[PDB]
Order: sequence, then C-alpha cells, then structure tokens
Amino acid sequence: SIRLADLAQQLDAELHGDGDIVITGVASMQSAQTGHITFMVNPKYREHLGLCQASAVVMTQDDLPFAKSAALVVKNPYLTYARMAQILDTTPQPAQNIAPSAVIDATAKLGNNVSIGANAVIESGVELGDNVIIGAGCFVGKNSKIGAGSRLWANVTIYHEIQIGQNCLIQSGTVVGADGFGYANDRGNWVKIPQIGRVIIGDRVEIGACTTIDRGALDDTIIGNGVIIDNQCQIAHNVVIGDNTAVAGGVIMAGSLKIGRYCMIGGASVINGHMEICDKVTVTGMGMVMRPITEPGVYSSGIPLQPNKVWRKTAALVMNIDDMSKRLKSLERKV
Amino acid sequence: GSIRLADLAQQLDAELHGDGDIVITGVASMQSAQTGHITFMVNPKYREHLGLCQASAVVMTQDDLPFAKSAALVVKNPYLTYARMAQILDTTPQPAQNIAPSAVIDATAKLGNNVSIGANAVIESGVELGDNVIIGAGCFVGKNSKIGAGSRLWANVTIYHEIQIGQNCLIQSGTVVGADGFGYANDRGNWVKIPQIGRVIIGDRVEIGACTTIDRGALDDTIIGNGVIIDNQCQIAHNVVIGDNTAVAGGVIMAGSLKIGRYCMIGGASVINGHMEICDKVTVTGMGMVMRPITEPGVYSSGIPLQPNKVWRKTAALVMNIDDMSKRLKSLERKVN
Amino acid sequence: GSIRLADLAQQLDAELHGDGDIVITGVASMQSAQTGHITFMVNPKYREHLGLCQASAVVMTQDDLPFAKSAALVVKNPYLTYARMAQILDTTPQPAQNIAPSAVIDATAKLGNNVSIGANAVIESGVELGDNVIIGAGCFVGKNSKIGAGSRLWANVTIYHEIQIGQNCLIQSGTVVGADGFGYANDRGNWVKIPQIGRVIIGDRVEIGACTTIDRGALDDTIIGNGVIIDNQCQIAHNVVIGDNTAVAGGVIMAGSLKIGRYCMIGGASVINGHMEICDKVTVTGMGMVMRPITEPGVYSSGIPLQPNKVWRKTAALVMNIDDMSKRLKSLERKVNQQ
Ligand SMILES: Cc1cc(C)c2c(-n3cccc3)nn(CC(=O)NCCCN3CCOCC3)c2n1
Ligand SMILES: CC1(C)CC(=O)c2c(nc3nn(-c4ccccc4)c(O)c3c2-c2cccs2)C1
Ligand SMILES: CC1(C)CC(=O)c2c(nc3nn(-c4ccccc4)c(O)c3c2-c2cccs2)C1
Ligand SMILES: [Mg+2]
Ligand SMILES: [Mg+2]
Repeated sequence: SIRLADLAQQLDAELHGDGDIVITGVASMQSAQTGHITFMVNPKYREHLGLCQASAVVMTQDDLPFAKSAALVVKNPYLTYARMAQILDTTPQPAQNIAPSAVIDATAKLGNNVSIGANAVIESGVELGDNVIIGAGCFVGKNSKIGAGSRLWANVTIYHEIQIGQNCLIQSGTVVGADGFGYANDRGNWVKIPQIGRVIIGDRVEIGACTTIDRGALDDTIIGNGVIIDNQCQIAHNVVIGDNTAVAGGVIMAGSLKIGRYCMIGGASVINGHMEICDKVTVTGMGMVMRPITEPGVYSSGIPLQPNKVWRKTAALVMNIDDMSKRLKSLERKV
Repeated sequence: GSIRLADLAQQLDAELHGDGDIVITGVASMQSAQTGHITFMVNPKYREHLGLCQASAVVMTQDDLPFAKSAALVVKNPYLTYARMAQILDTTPQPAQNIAPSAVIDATAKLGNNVSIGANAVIESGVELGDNVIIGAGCFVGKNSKIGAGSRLWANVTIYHEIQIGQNCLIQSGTVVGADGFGYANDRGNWVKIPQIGRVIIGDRVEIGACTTIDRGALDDTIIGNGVIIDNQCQIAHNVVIGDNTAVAGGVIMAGSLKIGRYCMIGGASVINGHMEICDKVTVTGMGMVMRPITEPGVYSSGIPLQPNKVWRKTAALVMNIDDMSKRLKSLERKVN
Repeated sequence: GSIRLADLAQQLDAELHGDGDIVITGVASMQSAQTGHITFMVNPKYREHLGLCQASAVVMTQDDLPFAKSAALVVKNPYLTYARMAQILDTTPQPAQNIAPSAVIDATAKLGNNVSIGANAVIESGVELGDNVIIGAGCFVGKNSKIGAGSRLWANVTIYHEIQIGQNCLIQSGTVVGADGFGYANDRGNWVKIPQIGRVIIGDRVEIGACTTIDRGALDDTIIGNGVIIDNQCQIAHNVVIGDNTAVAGGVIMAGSLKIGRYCMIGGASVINGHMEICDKVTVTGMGMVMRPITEPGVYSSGIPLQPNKVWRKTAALVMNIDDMSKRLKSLERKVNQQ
C-alpha cells in the first residue's frame, strides 16, 4: 500500500486530487475498485470514466477534463503503467533461501543472498551471482555462470558452459544450451558433430516458457542485452540477436541467422539462417523470411484467411498461376 | 481389469450376441486383436474381413451383425462405444499413488481426500488440491493455486501461482500454466517489464497436451472454458479467452487478448492475431493465417499448398509479381476495348 | 583429452604434414583457434587467410596444402574429418555419473552395467535401463518403459509408460515421449476421451532435440526408425511412422497417422497433415504446407516469401481476388478469339 502523492512522485506524474488516497494495487479500468490505480491509453474510454471505480486513473493532459476521480497526468500512460505495476507488483519469487532438497555440487560458487528452490540441481563449477534465484526443479549444468539478480522460474534447464548476464528472467520449461542440429553425412548415415560452442545471454534478457536456445557448434549463440523472447521460440545454434530486439511467440530461427538491434519479430514467423537482418526491422506475424533484410521497415508475407469455399478457388488458381501467366503473354503476343 | 462380456455389454448398453461368459482383458485394434481382446468395426468394408480378426468380441451395428464371425456387441454408435469400453478397460497408469516421501509440500497446502503426489513434486504455500487429485512426479504447483477434484497432472508439469484449475482436468507433461504474459512497455527502444498480475482460470474437464504454454493475464485473466481440448505445443497468450468445448489442435499460436467462442475447432499449426474475436462455431483448417476477426460461423482456410520445387519457384515468383500481372491485364483490356 | 598430432592423424586416416609431436587440446573455429587447437578449412577462399589463423594444426585437402601456414592434416573430406575429430576431442560432459542418492528408483526397475542416474530423476516400476544408459537429472521414466544400451537422456526429459527406446539414442532436455495422442469421440456434443493405449517405439541411434513431443498411439504404435534425427520443438502426433535415417528440422508439426519414408529431409517449420504417406527420399523445404501424399522422390516446396509491407498488402489483396483476375482473362481470350 502506498499514498497517491508518494506514488505520483515516484512516477514523476502530476497529481490531480487527494494525495492521501491509499493505493493498494493496479487493476484494469473495468475491474478497478476503491484502492486500485488504473490507466487509459485509448480516448474511447474517456466517456464512461464515471463508471470506472478506481481510486485513481493514470492519463494524459488531454484526458484530464474527462476525469471522474483523482488523476495522475503523464506523457505516456502505458509506460507509467509499467512502472507503477512494478512498484505494486504482487508476483512471488521463484524461491527463498536454499531448499534442503536442492542438490548442489560442492564446487558451485554462490554469491550472497542466492535462493535455490526445492529439488533444483546445480552442477559442478556453476557460478551464481549475488541475488540470483533458481526455481524449484531447475537444472544448471557444469561451469555455467548466472549473473547477479537473474532469476529462473521452476523447471528451467540450463546446460553446461552457459553464460547469463545480470537481471535476466527465464520462464518455466525453457531449455538453454541444448546441442544444435549439427550433423555430417557419411553415405546417408548422420554423423553427430559435437556442439562445443556455448550460449551467451546478455543483461536484462527475458525469455518465455518452453523456448529453446541451442548452443553453438564451435563459436557461440549470442543473445544481446535487453532482448525479450516469448514462449515456444526456437533459436538455433550460432544465431546472434542484437540488443533490444523483441521476438514474439512461436518464432523459429534457423542456424547462423544474425538479427540486428531494435527489431520486432512477429509471432510464428520463420526466419531462415546464414543471413542477416539489419537494425530496426519489423516482421509481421507468420512472416516467411527467406532473404536477407538490408533496409529498416516493416515486412510481411502470407495469404490470409478466406471462407473455405473461396479459399479452394483461390488456392487452385494460384497453384496454376504459371498457366495464367503463359495465357496473358500469349494474349499480349496476339494483340 | 478383466470383465465378463455380458457385464461389459450391460455397462455399454449394448446388445450381446454370443457367449456372455467370455472374459475380456483389454481393447485392441481389429488387426492386432487376439483372444481376450474386444475390438470394434466402424467401416462396413471390413465385414468380409471379420473372419481374419482374432478378437473374442467385436462391437458393431445391427446392419453388420449377419457378417459377424465372433461374439458381437450391437450398438448404434460403435466409435462412441469404443471410447467408453476403452475407458472401462484402460491400462493407463496413474501419474502417482499416495504421497511420495521425496515430494516437498508446504505445511500450509490443503490436501483433500485420496490425493496422490509423485516423487520430487513441489507444492507451494497456500495450494489447495481437491479430492482425488493426482500430481505427477517432478511437478511444480505455485503459491495459492487451486486444483479441483479429480484433476490429474502428468510428470514435469509447471503450474505458477494463483492459478485456478477445475474438476476432472488432465494436463500432459511439459505444459506450463501461468507464466508471465509477453507484456512490456517501450521506453526509447528499451523494454520495460509489465508485471503480469492476472491469473489463469481453467474450467472443468479441460485436457491440455504436452509442452503447451498458457500465460497468465496482465491484470484480468486468461480463461479456458469447460470441456476445452488443447493439443501439444500450443501457445495461449495472456488474456486469451477460449469458449467451452472448443478444440485447439497441435502447434497453434495465439496472440494476446484473442477471444475464441464456444464450439470452435482450430486446426493444427494455425496462427491467430490478437486483440480481436472469433465467434462461436468457427472451424479454421490447418495452418490457418487468422489476421482479422471472424464474425460469422462456418469453415475458414488459408495457404497455398506444396508443389514440386521447380513448379513452386514459378508460383512464388509470379505471385510476388502479381501487381505487374494485374497492370498488364488491365492494359491489354484497354487496348482490346 | 589432449592427443599428439601424429596419433590424431592416424585415428582420422589423415596424411600429416608437420610436427607430429604437437599436442592438440581441442577443436576450434578458424577465427577463434589458438595454440593447442586443431581447426579445419572447407572454403578455399580462406587460403590467403591461413596466416591469420593461430591453430596448431589445420585440416585441409591436398589442393590446400601449398597454402598452409601451420601443421596440416590432409584428407579427402575436411568436413567429415572435422565431425570425427570433434568426437575424439569432445568436451561435452555426461548428463550424469553413478546413481544419485536423490534419484527415486522403484524396487522393480532393472539396471544394466555402468548405468548413471542423475539427481532427482524418477524411475517407475518395471523400467529396464540397458548397459551404459545415462538418465539426466530430473528425468521421469514411466512404468515398464525400456531404454536400450548406450542411450542417454539429458536433464528434465519425460518418458511415459510402455515406451521402447533403442541403443545409442540421445534425447535433449524438455522433450516428452509418450503423452496421450489427441483422441476424442463425440457424445451429443460432449468430448469423450479415448484412452491412448498404444505406445512409442524409437529405434537405434535416434537423436531428438529439445522440447520435442512424440505422442503415443491410440491402439497401435507411434514408430521412429533407426538413425532418425529430430530437431527442437517438433510435434510428432499419435501413430506417426518415420522411416530410417530421415531428418526433421526444428518446429515441424506432423499430424496423426502420417507415414514418412526413409532418407527424407523435412525442413524447419513445415506442417505435414495426417492419414497419408510420404515416400522415400523426399525433401520438403522449410515451412512446407503438405496437404496431399507424396509418391515420388524429390524436392517439394510451398509458401509466398516476404515483401515490404506496402507491397505485401497489394500482393495479398490481388491474390485473394484472383478469381476475378481469372474471369477477366477468360473474357479477354474470348474477345481475341473473335467469339
Ligand atoms: C500472431 C500474429 C498473427 C498475425 C497474422 C499477425 C499480423 N499480421 C498482419 C498482417 C500480416 C500478419 N500482425 N501481427 C502483429 C505483429 O506481427 N506485429 C509486429 C511484431 C510485434 N513485436 C512487438 C514485441 O514483441 C515482438 C513482436 C500478428 N501477430
Ligand atoms: C479434436 C479431434 C478429435 C477432432 C478435430 O477436430 C481435430 C483432431 N486432431 C487434429 N489434428 N490436427 C492437426 C494437427 C497437426 C497438424 C495439422 C493438423 C487437426 O487440425 C485436428 C483436428 C481439427 C481439424 C480442423 C480443426 S481442429 C482430433
Ligand atoms: C539435418 C541437417 C544436418 C541437414 C538438413 O537437411 C537441415 C539441417 N538444419 C536445418 N535447419 N532448418 C531450418 C530450421 C529452422 C527454420 C528453418 C529451417 C532446416 O530446414 C534444416 C535442414 C533441412 C533443409 C531442408 C530440409 S531439412 C541440418
Ligand atoms: Mg528430491
Ligand atoms: Mg510453429
């Protein structure tokens, strides 16, 4: 719980109303009750603000005349919402102290205030920085290093020789450092190429659940600082992702792709490897990326949904588009 | 467990034709069935083949009966009867039995009657497990989550905090329920985390396949209706709502704040945009690219399917240059007119 | 781990040019290699660059040898020799060693010789682990499953009940073998679960990537042939059959009752529908949408690639309206045919 005046100071917002109001939590506009702070970004909600029962609403200056409660005025209500949600966060920690059921190699190096959940398994040579939290059931493999403040939720798998920076967060079910998909061929028989590169994850990286980031073949798979990666993503061996890039859910990246900084990869895209994407590229959902991208901007692919009856005809005609092209050329030749 | 054919027929509401004292030990396919097995026929093309089936009994329709070469259970719907007799004769083990000494259970967790928790599972403070709940080995159930009576988690399932799961659900291994939604604000190119303090509410009789992820909501909740079935490796983003009885096939990716109605069927590997709605009674065929809201019931499809590579190269290049093709068509129309 | 260059050369059947007493400690890329490392060259464009490489030895071909600025191992196939030498010098640790005290092992489980079981792994009743099997930390192996000699599971792999895994397999973390297939009947609008009492049978020398799911069959079995390699995040549905030596790249989804032949190559993120067959020696390129059986060997492809968004908007609009284009073309043809 926090006083509205104090909250507004920490958010650098201008208070309009009783600064003695006690705020206990954040809520959506429709769910907010007495004691909740909420926010609005879309002007369509201005008109029924009198129906919102929050104790305070974060809004812009042009929103103030419509306010029907205490208001915090800011330039960017969505960013201010992020900040106040952090102040008022109710999310528990993955673990507290070291659990008696955790299995920790005696050669592990642990910083101060490290927490390790029940039945986690820490291999030899592992280094956990100050304030690192390892959730229940995790595995951290030989000689891996996790920087100060980083946290793994329950049932995360980190392989050997992995480096993770400071203040990272990895959601459950994710696997960092599995073998890349590397094989030679000896007369139709696959020959395993041991994958002895690593994964290097920078600072302030957030990785979702059931995502996989393979280790490099010789040199490393690299995730830059400030990168966010959603659930169900595959990052193949020797991918390099530049700082602050965002990868939405279900994206598949093939080996040796290089993505620049400040990119935004839409959900379920497929990005082929051994190529580069420059800084500040957006690929919309399900994008089929077959070629290098050398200019910033938004790129898209795919023929979207139609009623099945229409789709049958669309797909049949497209599959015969070479015959359509030949017919058009013949008609030109004749005319 | 073995059962007399007469008793099985009564529990299945089937008409017995043959020896009621035959002992049935299990269910098998028609081609694999051996003595002691019961099987079923749905395709009358196999009538002439029944003499090759070594099952002790065969489920079939009244129209099939004259072709039987075994004891027969006559029913209106052999497939549904098959589902029912396979449940009666199910050989699937339970994920756990009793409470394992290696399980780690907070003293404040509330266990109902006949709860089983497998080896090395971890149950946080405040968790409530209803009567007959089974938690498989190596699971994690986070603080204050609640799992309704008769629900079962296979091994290595992760439930975060404040999750609500209904009665008689079944969740396969590797599934993660309640991870943070993908919520971030952008500050001059840097991502600022938005804590995800909503929940997941899963209804009654929900089945979730392996390595599916259902994220918790940002403020309000991600909601899965009753009777929903979800296959493997689906992503259900924060604040998605899925209506009762909807089926989601394998590998479907949903963006945040999608609402799917009741009675929908979403084909495998489909991709669905967020912040929009799909109405009731919609079927999306496999690999559907769902970019826009769906406002009328019915069947919807997308995608240009496989061709020989040499052919595909021309299809792809021509489609990519279809604007030029369109302009050439228009120009030729003007010249001819 | 370390080995004299002469001994390494013999084991690789390579011709040594240089000092056989050099001690090799590991493999590295050309750019990262330092004293003690062996590396390899496959691209002759780097001949002029070998003077910048600080490896103790470089694997190359006879045609490369005049360009060497180091001890050289001459072979016919530097890439294959690289794979073999990386195995000889492999630094990958084992998933476990010995039987961990925190593992929970049913009294009826049967273990071969030199089995290792990692911390907090859980082994159900009736399980049989062959000689030299390694089960990683936190794994689950369900009732009556059998894992053949030499096979290894990394940490946090889930094997359900009645699963059979052959010899010398390797399964990466987060993978789930034997979950229920997606089987349900319909009772007046209510889903009715169909128990999935088939199994999964995995052959010898199968490698399966991370967070891959392979479901058990409904009555008969899901089958993975020998020598199959499967990447991360793949989904193999109930009753799929995959033939020997087929490769499946990452994020591939296969629907129920698909049969894939031998020596196939399925590109990443492909979607393969079920109740159909793909013959031997078929390559499906990445993101392929497979809706129909494939009866002839060769290379097959689908998908319309990326364009700038403003261009894609016009492409998509025109394609979605292609029936009108087809009608206009037919009408124009009739006019030109004087009809
Ligand atoms: C699942 C999904 C599915 C479809 C079909 C589409 C879509 N679409 C519109 C036309 C063609 C595709 N657009 N989008 C949204 C989208 O891709 N935005 C750009 C990337 C967002 N960044 C922000 C931070 O995280 C990383 C990702 C989608 N999403
Ligand atoms: C739930 C049910 C008993 C019936 C059903 O509707 C269904 C089932 N299994 C499926 N597998 N795949 C699939 C999986 C992977 C790749 C490609 C396709 C579908 O698309 C499936 C569908 C659907 C078809 C159209 C919409 S949902 C079993
Ligand atoms: C098994 C092997 C040694 C050789 C191989 O054939 C192969 C390999 N790695 C791949 N990654 N991706 C991929 C991954 C993610 C997104 C997009 C593409 C492919 O499609 C891959 C393929 C194939 C190409 C065509 C058919 S299979 C390594
Ligand atoms: Mg333990
Ligand atoms: Mg996918």
